[PDB]
Amino acid sequence: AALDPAQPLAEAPPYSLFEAWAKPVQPFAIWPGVWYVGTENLSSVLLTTPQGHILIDAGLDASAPQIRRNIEALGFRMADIRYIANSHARLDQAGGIARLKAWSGARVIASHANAEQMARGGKEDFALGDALPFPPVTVDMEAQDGQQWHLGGVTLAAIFTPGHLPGATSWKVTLADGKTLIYADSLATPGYPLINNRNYPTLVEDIRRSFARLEAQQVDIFLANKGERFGLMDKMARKARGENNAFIDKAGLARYVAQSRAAFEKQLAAQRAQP
Repeated sequence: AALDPAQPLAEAPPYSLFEAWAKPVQPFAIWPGVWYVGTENLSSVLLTTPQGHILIDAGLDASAPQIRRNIEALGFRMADIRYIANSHARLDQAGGIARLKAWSGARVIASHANAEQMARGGKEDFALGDALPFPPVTVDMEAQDGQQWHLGGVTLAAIFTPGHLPGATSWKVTLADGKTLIYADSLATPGYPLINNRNYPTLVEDIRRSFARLEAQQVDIFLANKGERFGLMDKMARKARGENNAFIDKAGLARYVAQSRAAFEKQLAAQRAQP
């Protein structure tokens, strides 16, 4: 939407921060049928199935060739990716979707608000304005909360978790083996003007509802859009060394919400107390 000229914007993080987070890592398996093909801190998760694959998120546009190489290094084909699902429509997660869509022929799945922002190539961000644009994408299938997709025994379900952005979306995956997985979107509000933000007036009520939404979900494997939030690098090394169940963490999601809640309320409390 058009931004209110009376509403101050947050300062975007420097692109150098995303570049550091985009440092490549060797792709690896989180669990049978579940592959990590992202970077050190920008998550991208491939779900493989006998009827095609699902990719969650795509990193920076500059990372697109590396993600394709990671997918190919594991032995899979871009042409077999049927869906690309997006958590939130900023360059850190959607920057490479345009190129990965072109390379795969997949259909992109995203919430309406993420679809609108992706069509704008990241511009008119309620918090960042036009600070960090990326290649525009036309979402093929707009997701609504609770909607489900089925592919070769895998179920992909949208869990709306607004706050980081109005369209921020978490994803619940049910594998054919019965194991469950949540890919949690960010709950962070770095540099955000939180209180009565004219570009996003329901922000704090939304993010508090997103806490409870994720807290009401119980799964086996906790993943997030940012590696640091679920111990990606530590778990990756442990599993390579022999810890098959390194990413099994039934309390992981609840722990993430508790941490995110405490961090958010601490920031909001400081802004509320501003003289």
